[PDB]
Amino acid sequence: NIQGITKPAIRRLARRGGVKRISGLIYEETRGVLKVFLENVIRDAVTYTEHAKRKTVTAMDVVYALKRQGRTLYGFGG
Amino acid sequence: LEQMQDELIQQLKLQMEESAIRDANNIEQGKPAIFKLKLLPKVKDILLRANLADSILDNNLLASVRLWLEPLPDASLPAYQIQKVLFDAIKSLPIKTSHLRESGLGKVMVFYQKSKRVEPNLKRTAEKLISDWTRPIMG
Amino acid sequence: SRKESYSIYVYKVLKQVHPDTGISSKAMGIMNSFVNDIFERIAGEASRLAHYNKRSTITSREIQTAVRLLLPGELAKHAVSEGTKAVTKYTSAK
Amino acid sequence: SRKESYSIYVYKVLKQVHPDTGISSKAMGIMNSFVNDIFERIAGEASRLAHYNKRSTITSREIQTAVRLLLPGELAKHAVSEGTKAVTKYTSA
Amino acid sequence: HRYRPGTVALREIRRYQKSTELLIRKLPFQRLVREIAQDFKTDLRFQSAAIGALQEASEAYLVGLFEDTNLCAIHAKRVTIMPKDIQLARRIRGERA
Amino acid sequence: PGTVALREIRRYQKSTELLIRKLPFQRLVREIAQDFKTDLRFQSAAIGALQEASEAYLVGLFEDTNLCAIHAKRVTIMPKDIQLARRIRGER
Amino acid sequence: TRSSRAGLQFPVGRVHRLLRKGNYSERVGAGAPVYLAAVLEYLTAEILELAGNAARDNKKTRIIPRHLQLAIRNDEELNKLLGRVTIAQGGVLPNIQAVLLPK
Amino acid sequence: AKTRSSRAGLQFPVGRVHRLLRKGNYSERVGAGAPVYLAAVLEYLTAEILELAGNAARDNKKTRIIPRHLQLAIRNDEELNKLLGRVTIAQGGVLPNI
DNA sequence: CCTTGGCGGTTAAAACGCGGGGGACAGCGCGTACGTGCGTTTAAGCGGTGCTAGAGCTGTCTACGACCAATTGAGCGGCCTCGGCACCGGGATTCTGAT
DNA sequence: ATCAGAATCCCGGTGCCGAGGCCGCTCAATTGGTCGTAGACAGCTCTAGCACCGCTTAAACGCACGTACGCGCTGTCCCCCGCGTTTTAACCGCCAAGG
Repeated sequence: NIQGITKPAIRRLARRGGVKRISGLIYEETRGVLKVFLENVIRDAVTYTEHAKRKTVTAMDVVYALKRQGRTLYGFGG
Repeated sequence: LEQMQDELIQQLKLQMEESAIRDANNIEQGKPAIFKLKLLPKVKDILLRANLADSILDNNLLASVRLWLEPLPDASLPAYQIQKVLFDAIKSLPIKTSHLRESGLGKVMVFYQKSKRVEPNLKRTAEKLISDWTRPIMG
Repeated sequence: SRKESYSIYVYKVLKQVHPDTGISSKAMGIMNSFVNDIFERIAGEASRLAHYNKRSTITSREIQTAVRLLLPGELAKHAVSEGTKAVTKYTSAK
Repeated sequence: SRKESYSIYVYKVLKQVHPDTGISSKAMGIMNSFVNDIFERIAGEASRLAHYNKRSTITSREIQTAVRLLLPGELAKHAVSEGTKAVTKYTSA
Repeated sequence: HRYRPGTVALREIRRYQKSTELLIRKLPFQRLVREIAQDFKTDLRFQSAAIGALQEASEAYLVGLFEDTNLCAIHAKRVTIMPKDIQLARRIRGERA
Repeated sequence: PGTVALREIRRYQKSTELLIRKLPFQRLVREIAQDFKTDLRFQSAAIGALQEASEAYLVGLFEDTNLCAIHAKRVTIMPKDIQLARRIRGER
Repeated sequence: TRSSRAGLQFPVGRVHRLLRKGNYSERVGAGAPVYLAAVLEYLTAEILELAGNAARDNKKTRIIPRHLQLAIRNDEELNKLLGRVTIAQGGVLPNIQAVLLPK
Repeated sequence: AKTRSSRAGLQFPVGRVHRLLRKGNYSERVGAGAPVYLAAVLEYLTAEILELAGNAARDNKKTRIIPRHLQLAIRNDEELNKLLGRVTIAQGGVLPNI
């Protein structure tokens, strides 16, 4: 499911970031970085969900997990 | 999607509690309990929907289910339709030990099992459900 | 579920500053989250200051110095001006 | 004035770990700062969880999940095991 | 005809710094999230808003990282971003040791 | 050229003692503090903590600057490397 | 109401209750919630002023998250204040580096 | 076993931690095993750090632990340095790294 | 005759091969800016003594905030309708690269 | 420089669905009064922080000298961009062979 992040999507993200030329290994590097980020955030969110005993991870679990990292997000009930 | 289901289930919980209070007052006022019967179709339709079980467990609607199943102070049992529908819903949902702890439905289940005015089929179903719920605790 | 928010107050403030301008619901959500965040920051700083100074009370002095600690120079100055103005106007009457 | 510090406890732990080693005064200051800092972190996170879940009591579950959030994998596992062992034996005794 | 390489690149840069819509397809991201989550606890749900928030945060993070990477690449007097640029940016941020 | 510099690097990495002179640093701190409130007093441990924090901060900044300079295939650190480091750190 | 007495639009009772139920101090003085409400009202007024300006600049009569993001990242003091927050559907500022521009 | 530390087999003070948790304005109520659990965790972590600090002081042929050895122990342990990555140690120096 | 399991459709980025240009990278050369060494001035540092502002502590005394209790209106939920804006095709610019 | 022609902004008419406004009510903020103490205030102690002065000497510094490294310039090429062709897998309709 990590191959669902296609090369055009990474190209689009780099173009919105202002990148003009892209190497060929950037895609795998970005997939690794994204996997690490998502692993940490989802681990925190599932920890919160386990404390809550809920059958879903809620948006509140994600918002508190991002506040835990310092990535405060507005517009999801915070 | 699912925040909305939780809100709707909470609204259903409030409606169920209000209907139970109204029916209890009406019985105390010399009138039959009709509000529970009126709300029964919507509760049945909501409970029969399987994908909403997770949201039901996240809102602990089993507390209101037990409140409806709790016999009124006049020592009068609830309507047989309500008991049958609630038993079917309880069978239809994956109740775990945490949900029972949140709701405390085991006490009412034991009361139903011990009681004799309860239908014998409901008695057998209560015994089966109590055994199934004791299964995970002992292994 | 009667849950509270700041939407009506944000709308009143908007119509006080910009009469002919509306706001989307997603931006109202973002503004509510922003208000809650800033409240939490200020209250945490005030609590830490009170515990440093061995006091059981959160007064306006703690709020003022937390504002000074948190906001940048001109912004903090204007905010302190506003807060002092409001406190004196509220205290002068009753 | 009787100032409170964790110095004697660090001596006890050190002798338990390294009987033939000593600690300087500055290293004890650092250790005291570390202990106070960790206590502050854990208590603040426990309070945050309690408020998140509309609770007015700090039980060992909140502390356990705070340790789960703060510590990394192996550290979290060992510290959770140690804490559960100690709580179990304190309850039993 | 044919454009100079980098003209469509700048057109795309202008187009994507204007819009705000999510640049990842929803189902692949949901499948990735569920695949990752399945390694911590089986039978988890996520709310759709939890996936939306995760996608917003992940794209914002990746765009900031790509901006730092672009800064590093321009610092090295180049135009093509490279994995060593990413590693240097993540090291300077304090993310990789 | 480049051997006594490495020897000094090794020497100074083996040690912990503060590198900025203590009294010039005290005077600098007082001069900076003279803007926020006139005629302030300072504890000695306050100045010591300030010097430790300042030197730790500067060493980290020089680490990042060295990383950038090596990235540029150089060995000399230049002010634009400092600027890039402070930009990426998020410093204003 | 206590908002009227202070000439305010934000609630004083709500803020006092949130400070009371937030486990912040044993007791809360009466001048803290008024001051804090005034600060919050000032900051939201500034934010909404710049966001309305940004929305008129785009010729829109309703504020969306994009205008909030532009107002925040375009104001130095606010952007320093909200330095770590990400705004959903806020986008990024248009910024093309000097060396990437064509020749 | 009078002291609560003894009843839990600990060296840190359960009573002081209880007092600080109560007289600290964290929550309306406090459990009975939260102080025990936290004291156990704190004692474990201090032992973890002191082991590596003793190792580093023994690798330098020194009997006393100084801030240098604490710095070495923290910056050499992957998990501790990740825990303490935003912490400055006074007189800790740097790690030899060329 | 029918149920049964099967093969061929359509379809929207994405996967892929390709030309070829321009950019990354390597090599070279040189000039200066920085390292290295040396003799010289400076003030940090070390030590001493002096003076005292102000910090830490204590005891008193009251106004302020916590707490109950009664009360009513603001803020909530429901629900309604209009217009701000999204979308599309046409009209009209205006840049791109080619000449 | 000039140009056609790809991209773009622009205009306007059409739909809609969400923002805004409005009624009903209930719960929380507001009024009223009562108590207890947290903290303001004053007064007292005495540590330590500032202040200066003398003496020492290692560190800083000014300077000289040289070279190595940074920066500009040339060349090579190869691997990204821009593009068209092929692919694919979610879910669908029509189909053939055995009971």
